[PDB]
Amino acid sequence: GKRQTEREKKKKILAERRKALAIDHLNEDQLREKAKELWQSIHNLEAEKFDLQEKFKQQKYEINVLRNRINDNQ
Amino acid sequence: DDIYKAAVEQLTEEQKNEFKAAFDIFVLGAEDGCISTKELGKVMRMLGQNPTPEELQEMIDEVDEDGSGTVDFDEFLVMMVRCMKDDSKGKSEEELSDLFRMFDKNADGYIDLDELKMMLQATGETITEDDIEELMKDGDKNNDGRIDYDEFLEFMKGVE
Amino acid sequence: ISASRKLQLKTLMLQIAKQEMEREAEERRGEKGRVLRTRCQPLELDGLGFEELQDLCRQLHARVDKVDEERYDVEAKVTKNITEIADLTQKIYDLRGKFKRPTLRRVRISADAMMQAL
Amino acid sequence: TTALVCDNGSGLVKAGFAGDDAPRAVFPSIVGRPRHQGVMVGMGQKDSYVGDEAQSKRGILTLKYPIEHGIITNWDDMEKIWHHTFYNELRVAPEEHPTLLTEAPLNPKANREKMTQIMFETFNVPAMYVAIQAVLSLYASGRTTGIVLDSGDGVTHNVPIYEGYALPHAIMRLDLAGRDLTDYLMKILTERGYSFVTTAEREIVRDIKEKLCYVALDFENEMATAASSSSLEKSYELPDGQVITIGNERFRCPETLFQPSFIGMESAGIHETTYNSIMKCDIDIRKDLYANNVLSGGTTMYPGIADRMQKEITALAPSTMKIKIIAPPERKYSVWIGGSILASLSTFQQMWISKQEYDEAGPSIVHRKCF
Amino acid sequence: TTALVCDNGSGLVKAGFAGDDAPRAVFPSIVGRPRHQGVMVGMGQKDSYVGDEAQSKRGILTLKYPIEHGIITNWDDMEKIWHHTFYNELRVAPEEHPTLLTEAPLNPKANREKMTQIMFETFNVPAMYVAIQAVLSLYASGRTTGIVLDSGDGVTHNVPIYEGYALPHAIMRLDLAGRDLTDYLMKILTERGYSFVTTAEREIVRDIKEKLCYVALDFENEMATAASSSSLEKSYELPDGQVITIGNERFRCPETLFQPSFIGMESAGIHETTYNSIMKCDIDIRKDLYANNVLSGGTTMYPGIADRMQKEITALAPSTMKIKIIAPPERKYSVWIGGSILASLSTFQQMWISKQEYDEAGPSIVHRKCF
Ligand SMILES: Nc1ncnc2c1ncn2[C@@H]1O[C@H](COP(=O)(O)OP(=O)(O)O)[C@@H](O)[C@H]1O
Ligand SMILES: Nc1ncnc2c1ncn2[C@@H]1O[C@H](COP(=O)(O)OP(=O)(O)O)[C@@H](O)[C@H]1O
Ligand SMILES: [Mg+2]
Ligand SMILES: [Mg+2]
Repeated sequence: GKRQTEREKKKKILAERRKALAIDHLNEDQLREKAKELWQSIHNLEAEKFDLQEKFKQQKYEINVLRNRINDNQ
Repeated sequence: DDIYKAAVEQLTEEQKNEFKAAFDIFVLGAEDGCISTKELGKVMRMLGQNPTPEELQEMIDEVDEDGSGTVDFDEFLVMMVRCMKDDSKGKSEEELSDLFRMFDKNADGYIDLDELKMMLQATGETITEDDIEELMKDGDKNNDGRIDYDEFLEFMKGVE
Repeated sequence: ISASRKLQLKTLMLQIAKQEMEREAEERRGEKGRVLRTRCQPLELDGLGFEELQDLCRQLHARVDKVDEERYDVEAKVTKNITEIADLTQKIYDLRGKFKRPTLRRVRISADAMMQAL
Repeated sequence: TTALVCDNGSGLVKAGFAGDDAPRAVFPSIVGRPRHQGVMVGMGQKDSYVGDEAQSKRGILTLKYPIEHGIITNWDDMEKIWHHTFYNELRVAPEEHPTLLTEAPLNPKANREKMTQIMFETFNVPAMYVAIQAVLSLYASGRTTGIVLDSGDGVTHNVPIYEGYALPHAIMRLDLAGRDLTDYLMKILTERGYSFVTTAEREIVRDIKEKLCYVALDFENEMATAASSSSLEKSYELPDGQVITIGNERFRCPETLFQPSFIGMESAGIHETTYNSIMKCDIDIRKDLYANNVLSGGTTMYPGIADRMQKEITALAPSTMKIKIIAPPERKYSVWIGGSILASLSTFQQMWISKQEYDEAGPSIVHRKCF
Repeated sequence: TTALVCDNGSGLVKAGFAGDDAPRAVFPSIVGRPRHQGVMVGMGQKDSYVGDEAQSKRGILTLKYPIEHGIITNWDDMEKIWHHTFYNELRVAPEEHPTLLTEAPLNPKANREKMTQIMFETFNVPAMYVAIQAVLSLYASGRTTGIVLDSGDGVTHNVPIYEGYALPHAIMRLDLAGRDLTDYLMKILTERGYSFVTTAEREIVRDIKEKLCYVALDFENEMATAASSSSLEKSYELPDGQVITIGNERFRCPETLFQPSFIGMESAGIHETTYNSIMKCDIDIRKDLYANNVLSGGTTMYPGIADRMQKEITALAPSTMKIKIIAPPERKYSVWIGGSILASLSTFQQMWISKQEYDEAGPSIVHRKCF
């Protein structure tokens, strides 16, 4: 439904999620620290997305339940 | 005794002392403490929060059925715990929804009698023909082919 | 059968179901944690040159932005789920409100105390 | 803050804060100037006793209601009544409280506009909203459909509602109400010798009507029984002694509701204007209206009316439909309970007529979107 | 994955997954906005009730069909109907399912092109295919020849087919159908006193037509019998009581099919357009078409039509040929059963209009090889 607006919102949010940092301005220990930090960040990403999947599954089951009970009226 | 002692703790030892003082207020007094049976109606008259006829019927079923003419301390506290508001408000709507979803292992949008039997026997309780069939008469009010959502949502109203 | 006995059996069943739900929630939490551990691969940064480590970090960040895109997609989906849940709740409340409009109020606030003022 | 749910009515002003079960202060709406001369000096005699104070000094006053039939005929007295209600019966200044007045259907516009202008200029409320007296009575019953017959003391109106959609072409407003029944009772009491004339004695006749009269299930049989036996004659003690005995005046006073030809009115009774109001509705919602007929208002408190009305409608209606008459025990305050419920809603919180809106469009704002 | 066999129709939308026996969800195709004002706040009142929900609140709605005669006259409402069908009656997102719409013969091109454009842009299906409503009804009978008369609710069309080769020059499409019969019944009921005017009461007249009307074997004899005896008068109870008695209106309403001069249409009845459709065919396949005449569609469910039509055709046709009329008991859903069978075929699996093909040629792809 007006996928142009959805794509624009996606672009804005992704720009909000956009992270551009220095890539050649740190030493080896700092570089490894940044790598570990990015690993932890994407690990939190994996955890949050797993939570999102679980909650979506729960929502879908509840939607099925509510739809069944509202159809049970007649 | 577990449910019995839980009800005992419902009217705790402080409440026990308060109601013992009240009992001394409405007891015959100036006696050996032989304990009468009419004191269970005297407390009903004294409190103002008169117990419902269901509680009195339970008392008759439990006591005075043999013409004892007195009430045991255990039976007296049984009646007393039956008058005070030891309510559980029937859990919560979210809690009911969760429990019923777990009961709906088949995800049928309702609870089946086989599901009910399996859930009950998973608790270890002796669920025989005296159960289920009576629960078909008692637990399931609609009996319209299954235990529909509103049927068991309303069935566990104000229960523990 | 006696009402008290049936009520006790119902209470036992509900408590057992709640305990099973809590145990299953513990199982879900542990399983989800372990799977999350498996999703993120171990990092061995020892003895890594500037070029290798920098390229690896850039690849990780590219995958991170890909994860951002996927989370945006599933976020749109979960918002759709929330919207349809709200619509279902609204319709159910509408069906119930054919007879349950005066349900939400508060009565007997302060007038029951004031009696002898006149 | 909390909202003030006032309800002007005609005969009893009922008010109280939103969210309770019963109105805080209920008192007759009469303003009576003294009529004699007065010889004691320094007695502290006021020039007008309003509200419940003038029901105790009514022996030397000339009580006059400021609301005749829903409409307001004497604006100064109504302003005085409102001022009393706010300051002495509730003791809350109106500068810090929204108000929710109530108005009968099909009333003159000027009445409503003047009401909002007074509330915004004199009392200076933050925001006020005017609601139809029948929708509230439907709120209080917890329904969402049904046809409500709100037989107040000023005017009897019959608003049908389905699924929340009011039917504006099916409102049947009839001007017979409790006051005309009081006058007719005062007129038929003269057939035994008791003459009540003074405007103060109208209150005594009202008390007689409230305490003794009842609606007969079948009129002719009661007229025949009261003319042979004497099992109906109930006595009543006036405010000074000299008990009186009411015979078949007991069920003849409230019978005027079902036969308005008694007081010379042409229209049909409250038993037939409900059926006519139903028949104007669409053919597919008549069953629901038949099954959810709601009674409200003070005058519907006569003992035995919920059976007479059901019998009459069952006689008129088709034999298959089920006729059910909802008569809650809290009939008198049904409108105010509904008003409290409506004012307590979150969805309704943005429908108030805010003062800045009134400043921009004048008093004619009430007819606009903010109804 | 599985295919969605939708069937827009005109009067009842029938849908369901391919490979079953009966449609999963069947509901009237009406979209009705509320028409009154609405006074209850927070009741959750929507702006348009579609499908079977608007057949329960029809007392305060203005139902309007989005499909007049096969063609679609109101594209926004049709889009709303499709959205409801996909999301609430089947609960399957269209992003993962092919669709198989159905369309009457000889319909405007723009209708079909707009249909495919909607299905590909708004709902974003993987692939959709449009099929003629009569070939499916021939599939369901398990035949491969025969002339099928698919008298729906919008339009009656008569497609002859032989050995799988359709004859495009012999399709006789006539615009008399169930809706015109409903209007004519509603118009002749006024001869007894019953007046139905509102668009909601058209549904009541439709129910009367479905439950009571039947096709007479011989028209004049029935007209004479109903005018002397009273063995035909069947009564029916309205949605509010007040039973009505239908006399010779019973077989006069569906007689319009065989004499379209009743509603002022010039053309010949469904008994003679079939014979004309046969006679346009070649001289060597007329025997097979005579022997395999197929009935379908809802309106051919009148009790006693499979005998009247056979008698009429036997009167018209040469005396030697055998006339047989196939009238399966599952007539109403015959088109959808055939659609399910066609979508379940392996040979048909490469005829879908794939989305990349639409992206390359635009909506005009439907008229091309992928028909
Ligand atoms: N218990 C009762 N029995 C009979 N009539 C009553 C009773 N209470 C009130 N009334 C009549 O109803 C009138 C009050 O109606 P009310 O509902 O207060 O009117 P309003 O709609 O103006 O508030 C009184 O004038 C009285 O005549
Ligand atoms: N049992 C029945 N008897 C007589 N007429 C019927 C019956 N069922 C349906 N109809 C008529 O057929 C119409 C439905 O036809 P249908 O085949 O659903 O049309 P479509 O081809 O658009 O699906 C209804 O409008 C009704 O008038
Ligand atoms: Mg009133
Ligand atoms: Mg069709």
